Amino acid sequence: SKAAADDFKEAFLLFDRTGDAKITASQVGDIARALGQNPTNAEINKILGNPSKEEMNAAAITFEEFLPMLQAAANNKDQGTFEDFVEGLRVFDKEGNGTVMGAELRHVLATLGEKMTEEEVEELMKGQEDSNGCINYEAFVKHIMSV
Amino acid sequence: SKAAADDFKEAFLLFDRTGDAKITASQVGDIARALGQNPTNAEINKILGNPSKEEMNAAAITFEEFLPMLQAAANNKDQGTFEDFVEGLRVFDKEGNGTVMGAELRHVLATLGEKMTEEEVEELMKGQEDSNGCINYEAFVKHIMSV
Amino acid sequence: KLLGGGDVDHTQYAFGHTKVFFKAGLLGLLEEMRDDKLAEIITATQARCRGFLMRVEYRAMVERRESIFCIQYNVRSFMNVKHWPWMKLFFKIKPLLK
Amino acid sequence: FDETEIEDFKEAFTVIDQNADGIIDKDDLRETFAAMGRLNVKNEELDAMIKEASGPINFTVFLTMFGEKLKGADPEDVIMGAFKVLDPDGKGSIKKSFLEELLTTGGGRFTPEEIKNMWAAFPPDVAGNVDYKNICYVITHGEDA
Amino acid sequence: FDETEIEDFKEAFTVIDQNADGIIDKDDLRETFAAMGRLNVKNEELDAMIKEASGPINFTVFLTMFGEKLKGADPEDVIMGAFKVLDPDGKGSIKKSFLEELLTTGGGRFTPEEIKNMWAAFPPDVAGNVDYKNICYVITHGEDA
Repeated sequence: SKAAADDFKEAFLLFDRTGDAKITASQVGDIARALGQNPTNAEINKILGNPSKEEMNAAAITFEEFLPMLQAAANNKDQGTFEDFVEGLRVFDKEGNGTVMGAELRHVLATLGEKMTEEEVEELMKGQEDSNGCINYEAFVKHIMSV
Repeated sequence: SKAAADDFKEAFLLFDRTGDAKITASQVGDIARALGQNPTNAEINKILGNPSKEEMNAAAITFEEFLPMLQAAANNKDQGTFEDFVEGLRVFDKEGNGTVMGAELRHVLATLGEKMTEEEVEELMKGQEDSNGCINYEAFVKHIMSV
Repeated sequence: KLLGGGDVDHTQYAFGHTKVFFKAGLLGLLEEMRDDKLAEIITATQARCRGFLMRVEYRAMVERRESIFCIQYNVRSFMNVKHWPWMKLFFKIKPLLK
Repeated sequence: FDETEIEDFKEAFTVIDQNADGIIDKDDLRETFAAMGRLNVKNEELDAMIKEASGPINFTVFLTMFGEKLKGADPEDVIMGAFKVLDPDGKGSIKKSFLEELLTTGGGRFTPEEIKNMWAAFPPDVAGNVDYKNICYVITHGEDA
Repeated sequence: FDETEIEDFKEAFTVIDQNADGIIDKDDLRETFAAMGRLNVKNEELDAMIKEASGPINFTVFLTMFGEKLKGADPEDVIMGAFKVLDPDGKGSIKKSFLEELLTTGGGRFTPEEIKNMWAAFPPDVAGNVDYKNICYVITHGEDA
């Protein structure tokens, strides 16, 4: 709305590697996340196809399509409730203390639903899981929502 | 035709070591390749013999024979299709990734058909094959068609 | 692995646990046709290679161009010099230096 | 001529010019040879060294005389550069017949007869093309080390 | 610009300004090159160095010209700082493919083509990303050491 945030246009100049002021359709998922929006990858996929837009063939972009797609994704930020994120992992391990065994969270984050690479899974556990093999998800989900 | 390319005559002065403006019949194969023509060595051999020309005895040349032999070889450049070069090596190794094991390509290029020396085989693999012993022929055939 | 080479019909045969199977005189006929067809396919694929093979030789020959010269001239010097008073002198003396 | 090689010739010029006036005369040649152990150095050897110059041996006349005799002189690091390109896998001294074929077949300076003279004081390994490195030493500083 | 780097440029300014008046003219450039061994230094090379300035080469004009060409110049201790963070376990030179992937995937300055130029004079180890340290040397002081 501007509140006209012109820093979204300045961040589009940091993600366009050619400097022509266009951003390919394959970068739009990760740049919506870097502007403070977490649409799921199936949602980013649907919307695209919904608009008869094929992410399979070469793509370019213009700021005039990327701005309204970020504004259509911005209504879905009401789905980001931290009660359900901590209660999900509280149902994932027994006893009254928030600890996932290391390999349980790593294999679930790579193979269940939207596949996260094991390189990204190791980069999200690095520091929050110590050598006991127990990830405290009270501080883990706190630090994941700090970015 | 000239398009009269007079640089073919200037390249004949770079390959004639005596400066008399003649190039021996044994150099004509490699100089057709250096002018942008890839006739196979049996083809260069046949044509020669076809014309009752013996590459076994001393030979000289004149520009007036080398020009029409380069123009007779220039029609055969329609045989250089890169689909069949990459599909040849794709049938040469299993799995869905373009990698020949090092020694498979080296022994096939030296002993199968027109014998390439192992010195030339090592000079064609140098840089494209790393220490894993796997030659990626997608980039290997790309760089071989860059010259 | 062997059958890898040859301008032969890669059809006409068939392998199995204890032996290869081979056609003649029909399958024999087939192969033959096939054989010719690879000379084509092959003969043409050879060429480029051959071509290309030498094309890399030129890139090396050329690189080498000067490194030789350097080597070339460089030696010659010495052959001339090594017999020169002044140079022997420098030689015995070259060490006392720092 | 790299600048450290010119500083080495300036230090050799100062050790032969024992009068320190900037011009090496025949007395400096004889007194430098006598300080190296040459008690019998003839005057005809000193006259043949001075007969290679058109004037007195000052620093620039000594540099131009050495320049004109060393027109293909190569420092040890550039000779080992070229021998590392001839042995691109490192460590190994290259074969005798490979250096004989590549000297001849590339250039006229690598003709055989000259290759027999290369083997002739540059011993076997050196001559053969197997060792390496001792030949770079004796091309920058002559005689057996 | 750290102050010891500015004192190094003040010492280089005094070695090229052999008249010691504070302004490097074309005669100072030619006499510094002749004292390094350049007897054939053309006047067009001296004119191209003076054509990079809008005025006489005093100490602040030499510092602003070097500042504008070295806008990403990094001292050896900060380059080794960043390479110790890339190899956080110490001692080991980092892999060739790890530096190619991390240069590209983080930044546009680490794009490949540029990575082929990095391997191209920064040799293998350096290029590969295995050794380390020789590249910090040649980024603060160029040419082969």
